[PDB]
Order: sequence, then structure tokens, then C-alpha cells
Amino acid sequence: RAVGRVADTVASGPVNTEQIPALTAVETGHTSQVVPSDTMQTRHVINYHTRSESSIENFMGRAACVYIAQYATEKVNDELDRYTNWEITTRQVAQLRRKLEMFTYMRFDLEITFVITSSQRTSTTYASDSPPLTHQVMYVPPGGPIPKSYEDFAWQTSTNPSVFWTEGNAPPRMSIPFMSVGNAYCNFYDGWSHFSQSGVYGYTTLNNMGHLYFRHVNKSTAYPVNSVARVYFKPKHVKAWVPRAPRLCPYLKARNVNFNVQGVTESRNKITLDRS
Amino acid sequence: DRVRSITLGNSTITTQECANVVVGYGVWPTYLSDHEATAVDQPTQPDVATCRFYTLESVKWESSSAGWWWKFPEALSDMGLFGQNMQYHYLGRTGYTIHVQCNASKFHQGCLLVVCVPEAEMGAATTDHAFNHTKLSNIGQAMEFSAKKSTDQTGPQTAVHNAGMGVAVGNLTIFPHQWINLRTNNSATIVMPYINSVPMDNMYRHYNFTLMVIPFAKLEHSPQASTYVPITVTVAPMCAEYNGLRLAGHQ
Amino acid sequence: GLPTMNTPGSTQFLTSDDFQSPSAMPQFDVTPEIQIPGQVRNLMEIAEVDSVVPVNNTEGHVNSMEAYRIPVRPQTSSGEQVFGFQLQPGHDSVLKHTLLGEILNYYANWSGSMKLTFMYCGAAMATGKFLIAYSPPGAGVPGSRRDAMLGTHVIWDVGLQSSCVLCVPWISQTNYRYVTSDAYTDAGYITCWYQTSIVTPPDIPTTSTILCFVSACNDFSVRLLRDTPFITQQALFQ
Amino acid sequence: GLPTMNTPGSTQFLTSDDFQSPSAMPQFDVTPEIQIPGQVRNLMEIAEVDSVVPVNNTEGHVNSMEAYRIPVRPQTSSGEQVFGFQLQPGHDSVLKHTLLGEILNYYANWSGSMKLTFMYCGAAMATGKFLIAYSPPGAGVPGSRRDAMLGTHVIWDVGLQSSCVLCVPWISQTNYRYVTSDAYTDAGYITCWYQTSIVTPPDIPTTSTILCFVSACNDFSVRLLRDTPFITQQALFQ
Amino acid sequence: GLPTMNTPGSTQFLTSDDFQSPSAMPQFDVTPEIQIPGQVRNLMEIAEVDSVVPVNNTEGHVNSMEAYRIPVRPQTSSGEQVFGFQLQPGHDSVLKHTLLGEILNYYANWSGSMKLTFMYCGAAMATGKFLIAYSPPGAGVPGSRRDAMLGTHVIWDVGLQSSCVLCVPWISQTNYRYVTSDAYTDAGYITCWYQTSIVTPPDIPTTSTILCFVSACNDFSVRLLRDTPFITQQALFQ
Amino acid sequence: GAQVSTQKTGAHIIHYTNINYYKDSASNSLNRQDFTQDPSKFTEPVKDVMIKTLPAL
Amino acid sequence: GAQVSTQKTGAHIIHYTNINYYKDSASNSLNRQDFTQDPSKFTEPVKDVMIKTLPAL
Amino acid sequence: GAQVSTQKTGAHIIHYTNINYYKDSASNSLNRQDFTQDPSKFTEPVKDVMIKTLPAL
Ligand SMILES: CCCCCCCCCCCCC/C=C/[C@H](O)[C@H](N)CO
Repeated sequence: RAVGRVADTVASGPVNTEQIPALTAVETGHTSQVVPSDTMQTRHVINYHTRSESSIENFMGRAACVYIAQYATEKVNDELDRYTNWEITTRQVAQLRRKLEMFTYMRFDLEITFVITSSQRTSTTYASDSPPLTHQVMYVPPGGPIPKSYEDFAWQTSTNPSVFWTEGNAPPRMSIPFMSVGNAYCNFYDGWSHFSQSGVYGYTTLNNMGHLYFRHVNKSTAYPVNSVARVYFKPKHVKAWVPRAPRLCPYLKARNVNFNVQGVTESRNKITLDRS
Repeated sequence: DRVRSITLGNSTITTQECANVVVGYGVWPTYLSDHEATAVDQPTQPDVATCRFYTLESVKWESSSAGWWWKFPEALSDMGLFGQNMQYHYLGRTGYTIHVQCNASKFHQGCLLVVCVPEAEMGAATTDHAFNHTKLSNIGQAMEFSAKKSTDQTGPQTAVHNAGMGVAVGNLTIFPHQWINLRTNNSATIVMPYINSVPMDNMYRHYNFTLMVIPFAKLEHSPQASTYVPITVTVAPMCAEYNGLRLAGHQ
Repeated sequence: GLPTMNTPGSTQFLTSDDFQSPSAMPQFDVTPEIQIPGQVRNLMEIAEVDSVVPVNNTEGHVNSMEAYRIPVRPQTSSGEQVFGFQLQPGHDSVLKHTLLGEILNYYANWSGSMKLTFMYCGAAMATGKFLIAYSPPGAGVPGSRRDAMLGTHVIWDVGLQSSCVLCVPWISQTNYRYVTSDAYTDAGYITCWYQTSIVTPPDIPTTSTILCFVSACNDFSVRLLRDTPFITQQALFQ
Repeated sequence: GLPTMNTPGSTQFLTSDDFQSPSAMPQFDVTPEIQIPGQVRNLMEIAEVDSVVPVNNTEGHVNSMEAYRIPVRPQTSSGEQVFGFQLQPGHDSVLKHTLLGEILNYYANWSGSMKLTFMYCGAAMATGKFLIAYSPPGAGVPGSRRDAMLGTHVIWDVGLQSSCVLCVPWISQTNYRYVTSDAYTDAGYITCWYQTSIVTPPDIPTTSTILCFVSACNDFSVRLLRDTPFITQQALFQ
Repeated sequence: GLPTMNTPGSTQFLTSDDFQSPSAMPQFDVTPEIQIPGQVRNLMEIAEVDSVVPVNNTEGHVNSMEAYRIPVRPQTSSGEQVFGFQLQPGHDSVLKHTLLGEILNYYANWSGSMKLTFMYCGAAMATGKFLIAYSPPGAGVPGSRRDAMLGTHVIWDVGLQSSCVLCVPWISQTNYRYVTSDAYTDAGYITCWYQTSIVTPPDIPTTSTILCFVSACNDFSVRLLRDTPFITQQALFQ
Repeated sequence: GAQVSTQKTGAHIIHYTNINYYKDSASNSLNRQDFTQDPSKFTEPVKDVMIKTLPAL
Repeated sequence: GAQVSTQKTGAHIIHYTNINYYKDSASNSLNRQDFTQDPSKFTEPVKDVMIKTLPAL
Repeated sequence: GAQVSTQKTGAHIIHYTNINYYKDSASNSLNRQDFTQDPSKFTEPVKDVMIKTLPAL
């Protein structure tokens, strides 16, 4: 039988034995390995089903949006500045965060894909003629010189990895290896950053992955244009350890596991069923 | 069988109604290998002065008890030479033999889940607020859950059905666990290996795992039976080794 | 150059693709992996572990540990019902936040047999028999213990072994049922009944407790990944 | 032509790519290379060379040669401190403009043992003993020579061999520390103390000089290239 | 990269292409196929089955079962005509909604011989002879039974075997005729005539019934797929 | 250096070719076809073996 | 892993090459060149065989 | 003329193919995988050998 294929059930007849496969003990921590062939009469079924979709590589290997970065060709304030940044994290979106937090320690390579889209800002006029916009997504490793403005020297990217992309083409994509200073990425860290048990509690002290700076490399537009860049993480070559319980409560913050108290499941009116 | 004897150092545990032993994730604790080490200095391994049984204080089990938790290795910070080796070293590494024990009678009833949760990172009761470390765990005190939610301004969220982690309490049975059902079971022993993403670690700024003891079926009995049943926790380190000798910590 | 031609689908982002892409960190020395215990290679290893079911989830009981405590007591007449729920392991409110139920809500199709384990958490001096029955979905709900004795069932004798396993078999006309329920792929009902009673000596409390556990068998499989309808957000978490 | 399809990432400039490209000067005859001495094939050959450390960098001393001159003198009582600094070879002000420190600021991760060499530049008639200690970062700074004798240390006897090497070992829980410092990857402290004293004959100056040198050991490695936060410009140099 | 060049036809959608494309469901476990009876591998297996022809389709008869009932009766003189239609199996109103005719309207070219089967559905005491004739298209329609006896024909004797087959041969100058008719590829005429009469005993109804069936022979082939001019819609079906 | 492997097909022209283009293994595609598993770390992690037919206590 | 097959030509340099690029068999092209058929399920599905020359009844 | 070489992988399907397309060697890609080194030109460039255990003077 191939690897990943489920088990067949064997033909079983009537029994009158001193064997008791149905009776067990949950107190031992043991999950009983009872087959339907042990408690009832079955036929021989050749099961051809496979556990393909349930692999850790197949369950994780789909790209999910992790951040929406906004920046313009004319500054409104420092939130709609000429440039923007993002501290690299997986906790701001809830769909990928719940999938990663089913494990305590993981170890994967990444694919980062950007879906950058622009839009003309609301104005009294729009009738212009502009050349195609080109964007820069520079990665800054932890501790490097960050762009303090537009027209900065730090966008010279002589040693930082950069990418350039003109609007209209395919989305940009690069591959990232496993980047932790330990032996696995820690989804959870039950501890503090200082030795006196103070400072920052949680997984935030084990996430030093750097920043990701975005801009328009075009100097100007006739009328201001707002851009949005969506960041897509797809984990590949995935290992995972110590499976966690799934989360019940929705998230509140990105740097905490803080929650509001909720019931264990949705309710019903009574514990029985009452028809014929 | 129901009998089992565990001997570590100069200490012995005997049990006449044992369910079984749960061994971790199928891994026995051992010392770090040469192809996995990072530190270069020679470790110290006090084999019997540290890998012995250390018993904690009992907790009174009531009908309205929600549960208790202990965080490790901070639960044994003052237990003999296991606590003296934590203070003098930067790194440490150990597995454990947790033994929880509670006898009542053939006329009592109750059931306790005994889970060992690695990296049981707890949320805050009052959100947008960081909590104190002495509310997470004192040095050997049993920190206890609550039946309803907590409004502590600097404490964890101790509602027991969310288990402090925002998950369903019923789903904790993937972590290494046993049950103490008073109908059939007297004690519960779990052998935990070293679980971390690094080969050694600091034993003060990091709680490696948390032992929770939760009544799923509550304690009830006749009023003319013994109204006091305690729950004692006896923990033995296993294959404990240390690195980075300097002055006594731990700031 | 080499004469080429572009097919439909060029310059697209299909999020479930599988293509090579260049590295931003070339010749990066990745740290060596070590033996961490508890490695997971499949989500079916997680779903084959017991997880206690909140059968008593009539609110207000879901906001306490009363949701897991199925109550039993000595009876005045026999054959009454203990509990009952539909066998919808990804859609029913009893089973969809269990550990097997949470994995199935990432998928659209499920297949295989399941294991319902029960655990009597009463006093060691109290005895009892129970009938736990599974009904295929054709006739409706069983209305009595006579209606339930006609399907797949097991009689559990409470003794020194505190636990019994009702194995729910895969009796279906399709190879897969749907996780979100419909009428074409309905799976049936699970009910429990007093086979005899609870008989106790004096000086013992009346009400006892039964814990129900769910897990998957070794022929269980899932299919067609999807997003789960359990986590939501209106804005980015800051 | 050959039917093709374009993946994501087409028509982009990733600055750390590795692709072939046509030549603007075809069949250009490149001049023959000769043997020039001192060829460098790795930046770890540069970082394994001693470079004198400015331990005395309390300004105003950085604008003179006084920054490199650690002063010692005969004492009235023993066990006092000579100097001390944090072991942050890319972030601490004592070590980040040394020759080992300048290479590490091009990188984000460092790993390995280091060599602190000391050089007594006093008169040949003056004797002395010193204790140079390394402390792992758990307990805090050592407060005395009693606090420093508990960690990795060496007692140096000043004699005919003017130099001693304190080897700082790699005692870490991770395989890499960060160059820009944080609390998770703190590396500890280096301190020096009077083991005995400086004892001189008459007609000799009081204050002597000790020079500290840093270099990397043969298990040293760096990782994750970055831009250095040391050179800046507001406009193009004309 | 590899130097390439794009031919004409890049970035187009030709709806009858044949190209590979990536999967939206990777490693999807498809359910196993079973033996279902009646597998179809070719539309020529469908067209080689008999299907009863509405020869009597003079309205109002098409809105009832009278369209299939060719009437015969005892005659006063012999050699009269029973029925007649043009051999246009995709364009003639008699043959274009039959089961052979509906497949041919998906195509533009047809080729091969055909089988016209006839079935006498009168009483078992009634006898009769018939002449069923095929005429190649050169001279026009046959005007009498004398005109029809000069082409391909068969005399059918009604007896214990109720059915006869007139085989219409492929007599063409091209290898393919057109489904929508034209004058270059005209195929001819099918007529039927009284060879003798219907002779019955007393106490029997006058009018009997003949059923005509069409099917394709084993040298039949179709070519050049197209849309059928039979189904229409003005909006999307909601 | 072409690795011809088996395609994912059903049960009752089935091969694909792969060339690696880049010098880093993190640049490679996903390992879709690895279905190995052993659930005894979680479902039966007890010290003494527990046979089904025999009593658990 | 190249499958060289015969091209569709007429009757009275005739081969093509195919490489499979993807790991799923549903990603493959169409099976254009499969012309097998057996029409006896529909045209002659009777229990006893019926020879043409012999009478049917 | 394909050079199959070893990909950069970690430690505890690992090969890539390269074809050269141009007639000039300056058109080639980078030599990423050349990690040879000898630091004795700089760290120990003295005439007489200096053993560690022996005194330097
Ligand atoms: C303009 C070029 C952009 C290049 C992009 C490089 C950014 C990627 C480097 C850091 C990768 C970090 C991967 C994150 C892993 C998660 O945080 C872990 N699951 C949690 O520890």
C-alpha cells in the first residue's frame, strides 16, 4: 500500500470472546485504536482514499495576504507619506495567524509576492498624462540604516536586497530562506525579554525580522496618486512541532495573545432529540 | 498493572493504583548531543543532587475549585541544589517526571485533567495592559484559575474554560496528559522531555512548560465523608545540565 | 532567440501555484535543525486524538465547565434518554469546536469512521448500564430505546474499566460527506439511553457525570481546503 | 513557437539576483592577471587580525591617542577595577569601530569565539598581576573581583612575555547573536581587575599603559548582509 | 536568461487550444471511478442506434403521436405512393430531429451509408408487398413506381418477420456531403410505393401503420464541429 | 539533472519533469508529494504497550 | 521524460514532443488521440446472439 | 554542455542545471559557491614559525 493511503477495513463476523476492545481507560492518556471491525460485523472494503490535502506542506502552502501598505506620490501626513514601512510579522491578519498558531515551533522557507495597485486621489481635476509608475520594496535587516525621508541615501540599496517593478507587468516575487537565530521559528514564547522577569512578555521578543520599506521611485505626478501594496506569504519546505489547540477567541492585538472570554461552543435549547 | 515504583536519586515514589506512565511525545529525556550543542564550555551534570524528587505544597480540592497551574522551571526555583544551579548559570536544560497524587475514597467522585502545556503563553485579564510576573507564577505557589472571568488590572485571564490561552479547555488533550478519575485512578505521572526551539535556554526569563490541573467533573461527596482532599505535586528533574557559570543571578 | 508563444494564464497570480523564484538572500547559511519532539507531518495525526465534547452546551452552560458534564442519576423508570445530537462533525454545535471539528472546518469534504468514547466520572460504588446508538439518517430521529436498538449500538457495562467506545461506522452512499451540512449528505444521529439505571449504596450523591470524547479512526480523510468560518476581523490588528 | 507561460516575478529588478546578460564589449581581450601579494578571498581573513581597541574612549580622549591607552598605576589596596565594557562587538562604542567591529556592521548576525589580547607597555622593571574576566549575561555586571572570579577568567602574570590572551567563548542558547543589540541575544560583560598591584623600583613613572586588541577565532562566522549604519550622504559627491 | 522571441499568436485565447495550465487544487484526491454501465467513447455509437422517423409530420400532426404513423390501407389500383422525402439527414424536416439527425447538426460534414428500417404494425392476418426506393439526385424525383424501379430499391414482403431494411448506399462524387444542404452535395430521394396492395380478411380495420427507423452504418463518419442551429436563448437562464 | 517523478493521479503520460534553475535550495518549489506520517507520538504515547483486546487496567 | 507520439496526419517530421510541467494529472492537456469505441452496448444489447443472415424469429 | 552542480542546502532534488548562453565569459553569472580561504597571509606572516604552546620569545 502506498504512503499516505488510508487503511482498509477487514471482514469481521460474530464474536463471543473474553476480549474487550470496546472497554478501555481514558485515564491512561491513551486514545483507543478501535476499528469498526472490532465492535460490529463489517465487510471487506478496499479504501483508496489518500491524506494528500492534509499534509503540513499542502495545508500551509497557499499564499495569504499579511499586510496592506499604503503610500502616495504626494504627502498628506506621515501616514499617507511618500514612503511607508512595515515591521515583518504574521500576526496582523487573522487567517494566516490561526493556521500558524496550531503549532508551537515551525521552520519554513518563504515566498513573498506583492500585489501593488494605484488609484488616482480625489481631486477637482484628473485630466493628465503620466508615465507608468515604478515602485521599490527594499528590505532592511534588523539594525540597518532606515529611510528617514524620501530622497534618502538609504534607498541606494548597495547591500540591502531591493526589487523594482513597473505597473502593468506580473507581480514581483522572491524566495526567503529560514531566518531564525534559533533552530525553529517560535509561534509562542512563554517568557520575558529581561532576566528579572520584566519588560515585554510574549513572542514579540523573538521576532526580529526587520522592516520592509515601500516607495514610488518616480519623482512626481501631475495629480497625486495613492498606492496600495498587499504582501503575500506562502510558506514552503515546512516542518512543524508540538501541535497547539486551535484558538477559540478572536484576536485583539498583534503583539499579544490577549482575548475576551467566550463560551466553549454555540448553544442549543436541550440536551436530547425529540422526534420519531 | 496498577503498581509502579519510580526511584530517582535518594527518593522513591510508590503507587498502588497507577493508570500508566505518559512519556512526553514518545521521547525519554537525555543529555544534549555533540552535534546539537552551541555553547563550547564543559557542562556540569549533578546527577543525583538535582535529578531527585521535590514535592510542592498541597492544594485543597473543593466543589467550587476551578483549577491550578504551575509554571516550570520557575516552580522549583528554591528546591535544593536545582535552585542553586539556576542562579549560578546562564543556560540550563532538563526534562521532568511530574507526579500528581490525590486519593479520596470509593464514596467520592471527581475527575482531574493533568496537562503539561509547552509555551502556555497567557493573555491579560484587563487588556491593553501588561501584567506582573508574580501574578503569572510565584516561586512555588499554585496559581489558580477562576470559574468566571478576571478583572485584575495586572493579572492573567484566569477563566478556566478558556484555559488562559484563548482556546477551548476541552482541546488540551493533544498536550501530554493523564486523568485522575477518583473512581479508578489514584495518581498520574507524566515524563516530559526537553521541548524548546533552542538546545539550552535561560531558566528565569522563560517558562518552558506549564502544568495545569483542572477539575472536569467536580468533587462531590456525602457531608459525612472526609471533606478535605488535597492534591500534591511531586516533580523530579531528569538529565539536568547547565552552562555559563558566573555570579549568582538573576537580574 | 528561441521562438516562443504565450499561453493563456501568463502574468497572473494564482495563490495556490507552485513555481520557482529567485532568492533575496543568496548563499544564506541556514542554522542546523535539531531533534525537537512532537513533529507533525499531517493534520490527521492531530484529529486522531481524543478531545472532550461539550454535549451539555445549553446556555448558560457554555461559559463554564458545566458544558462538558453530561448528568446522570438514578431513575424512577428505565429507558429514558441521556443525550442526543446530530452527527455533523463540522457543522453541529456539539462537535464543531472540538479538536476534530476545528480541523474539518478548514476543509469542505470529510470521510471515514469516528470514535465516540465515554467516561463515567461517578463514584466507584455506583453501577450502571447504558445503550449508545447510532442511527443512519433515513427514518428520522429514534423516539425511544426500542427505536434505537434497531441501529448500530453498543451496551456499556460500567465497571472497573471506566470507558467504552462506540465506533460510528462510515455508512454512506458517497465517498465523501460535506463539512457544512446539507440534506444530500446527512450522516444521522447519536443518542444515549438508560439500559438499566444507576444503582448506588447509601451516602452517595445523586447526580453523576459522563464525559464524551471524539476522535477519528485510521480510515479518516479530508479534502478540498477552504477558509474557516470561525475567525473574523474587521481591520488589521495593530 | 514553444508554448510558454510567465510566472510571477517577470520583468522585475531584484538587486540580489544572479542571471546572465549579454556583453557590450564582445570578444574583449582582458589583460592577464599577475601575482599580486595579499589576495583576499573572504572577509573572515580580515576579521581574524588583531586591532587595538579604544577602551579609554571617554571624551575628550577620542580625538587623540589617549583613547587606546588603558592606564594602570601602583595601588593603595588591591582588587580594584581597571576597565569594563559590554561584549557587543558590533553595537558597543568600544568595539564597533575596530577592524572586527566594522565588518560585523555589514551583517546582521554573528557567531563564534573572540580573542581579547592585552599588552603591557610599561617599563621592564615593573611587575604586576591582573585578572581579566568574562561574565555570561544572566546575573548582571560583576561588582567586585569576588563577583568576577566566578565566571570565565584568566590571571595574567606580567613578565618577559608582554602579552596575554583572554579567550571569550561562545556561550549562547542560539547559534547566532545579533549585531545590533537586543535583550534576547545579550552576550555579557568583560571586566579587568587588579589581581595584585603594580610594584616598581624607584625612579620610574607611576602610570603605565595597557593596550587591548580584538580579533575573531577560527569558528567565527557572519550572516545576513545589510547596509552599514556608519556612512551617510545627503547628496551625490561632486 | 535564455534568449527568446515571441511569435504571432502570443497572449491570445483560441477556444480550441490544447495547453497545460496550473491547478487551483494541488494534490486533490479525486474519488475512485467505478464500473457504471453504458459508457460512451464516441458519438457514432449513439448515431448507429435506430430512432423512429416522423414521416407523417404534416401539421397538425407534429403535436401528437400521429407524426410517426405512416398510414397504409387496401387500394383500388396498385402502384400508388405511400410516402417520400429528400435524403438530407441534417436539413430535411423529416430527419433532422431524429437521433441520427441531432448529432449531425453539431457537425458540418457527413459521410457514409444509412439504414432505413420499416415496421408493419397492422394485424397479423393482413398481408402486403412494398417497394422502397432510393434515387441518386441527377434526374429529379421519381414520378411513378416505374420511375422508382430504376434506382436502388428493395421489395419487402410483409410476413412473419415484420421488419425490412432498405440500405441507402453512399453514392457520391465527394467524400463528404454537407449537413446544411446545398445543390453541389445533394444526396437524392427516398420514396415508397405499393408493390401489390394490403389484402385482409373480413372484420379487420382498413388503415394500418408503418413505422420508419433511421440509423447509421459502420462506415459513417462526421467532420467539422459547429454549433447547432436548434437551441437558442435571449438571456441567461436564471 | 532532470528529475522525472510520478504525477498525482486517481485510482480505479503520468510523469512530469523538473529542472532546478537556481543555486539555493530555498528557491525550490513546494514538496507537495510527501505524505509520510506516524501518529503514535500523540494518540498512544504511553510507556507500557496497550493491546486493544486486553483490559487496560 | 519526453513522450514522443505520432501527429495527426492524413492518408494517401510526423512526430511531436510533450513534456509534462506540473505535478497534478488534472493539469495535463486533452487526450485528443483516443478513438476507441464499441457500440454493441446500444445497437445489439440482446441476450442471445442474432446473426444477420438467419431469421430473427 | 550542461553543468549540474550542488545547490546550497542546510545541514542536519538538491541539484541545479546551468547552460551558458553567451560567447563571452564576462556574460556569465556570479561564482557564488567558492568559499576557499587562507588567512595566514595576514594573521601569522612571520618568517620563523611560532608554535602556540612554546614561548614567543
Ligand atoms: C524589496 C525586496 C524584499 C525582500 C523581502 C525580504 C523580507 C523577508 C525576510 C524576513 C523573513 C521573515 C519570515 C517570518 C517568519 C515568521 O515571523 C515566523 N513564523 C514567526 O517567528
